[PDB]
Amino acid sequence: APTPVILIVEPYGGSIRQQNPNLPMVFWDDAALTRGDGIFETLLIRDGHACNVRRHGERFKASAALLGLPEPILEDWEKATQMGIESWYSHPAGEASCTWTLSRGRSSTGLASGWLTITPVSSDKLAQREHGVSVMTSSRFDDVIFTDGDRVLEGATSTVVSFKGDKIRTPSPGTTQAALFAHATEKGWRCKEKDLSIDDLFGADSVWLVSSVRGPVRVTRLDGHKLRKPDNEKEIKALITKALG
Amino acid sequence: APTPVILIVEPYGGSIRQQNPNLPMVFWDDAALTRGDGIFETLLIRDGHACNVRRHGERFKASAALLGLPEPILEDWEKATQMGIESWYSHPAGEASCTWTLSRGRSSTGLASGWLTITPVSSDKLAQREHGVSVMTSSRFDDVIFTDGDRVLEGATSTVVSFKGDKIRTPSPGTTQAALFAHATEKGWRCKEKDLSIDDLFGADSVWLVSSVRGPVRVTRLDGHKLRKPDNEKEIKALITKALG
Repeated sequence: APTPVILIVEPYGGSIRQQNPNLPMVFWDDAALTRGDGIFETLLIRDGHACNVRRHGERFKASAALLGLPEPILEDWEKATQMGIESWYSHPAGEASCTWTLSRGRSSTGLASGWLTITPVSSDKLAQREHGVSVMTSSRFDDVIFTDGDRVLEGATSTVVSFKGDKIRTPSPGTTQAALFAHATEKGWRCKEKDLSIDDLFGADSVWLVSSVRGPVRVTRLDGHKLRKPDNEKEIKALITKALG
Repeated sequence: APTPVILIVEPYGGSIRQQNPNLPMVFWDDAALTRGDGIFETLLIRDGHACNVRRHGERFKASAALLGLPEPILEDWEKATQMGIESWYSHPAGEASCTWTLSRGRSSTGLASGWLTITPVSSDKLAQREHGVSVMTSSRFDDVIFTDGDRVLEGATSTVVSFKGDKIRTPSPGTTQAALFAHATEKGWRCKEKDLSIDDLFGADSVWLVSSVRGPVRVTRLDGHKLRKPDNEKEIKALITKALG
């Protein structure tokens, strides 16, 4: 069992400190504990770097602006992430999950609280990369695809992606879609958002759930029935993994 | 500025420990920090006791059952609260606010996290007890009364209570309404839930916002206009304060 790496990221250009995972870290009056404002952003770590860091950085800033939190200084968050990555791989280490957390902070100090955690990618996610997910359709083993009757919305914590020939389609609503469409378009794929239906999913060459850390997982079941197997499955798995890298 | 009193309440009949408010308390992998399940219940402290503790206890258990959290052992929570109260008044002291927090706990241990905090009733709440609240009507200085057109729903963090003669009325949907109706009925008041309208509020003798800690506050403004002043205002303030005591 690998040891998690935890770093405290002080706001307003403050210190970056290592946190012992076996000691407490958050105070009683932190907004994170008192139903106050907090945001998070989760990134994949592979081979000495944080993946798709610029898009994750932009989204973390947008989340902070929405809640009226102090604007995160991305240079500090990215520097702390890299220090955490170097500590993680200096031991002894495979892919990791990095979550950035920012809260409004302690009510007694008025300073935001920020930290990141680096942990191994779960065995559940690695197995699903190789074997797939059983999906459940629901109004607005082991995921949920939200629907509005026949219309497809999104995965529980992921983006639905369908493939048909050289066409890539996603439902009309993220960091996943932007990275996938930018890389897939460069490779000749024809990408577009569409008002997807359940029939479109049953008629597609393949249906996938895609997210930053779990990466691409094939949808083998949607309430039932075997969703076929494409001749280009290996190529698609490599395409999406590279796009999110 | 009084020192907060914090106690850790271990689940499954574990230890009750004092927490230093100036030292960290919560670990990185607690459900309270990782968007996991947590509940809270807030109680008023006055003259050596927790007010309306049985009803707060019942609600805390109902909240835990809803989220599938381990059933709180109320004897342990009430004993820890009393220890906290005794520490609070042994110094060095007026009314206090006590919040019970229960989370699913650390993912690495599988044991729920529980703690309580005792802090002074805020000066904002004490001033509003004496001077009132300016209310805003909104769809589903300084509060919000939710509405559905002309229908009255509830306060932002309180119960709307109207008075007209010997009649007490609340909107049809809590610990506040049950304590108020039980005590007011014993004193001859005629209590009922009703599909209240904005017109009912403008036509009432008085309109109040009532909650466990702030207690009864008069509604002097609802988007505008002076909401009169009853001859029995002193009596009503005493009635509701006693009901919630």
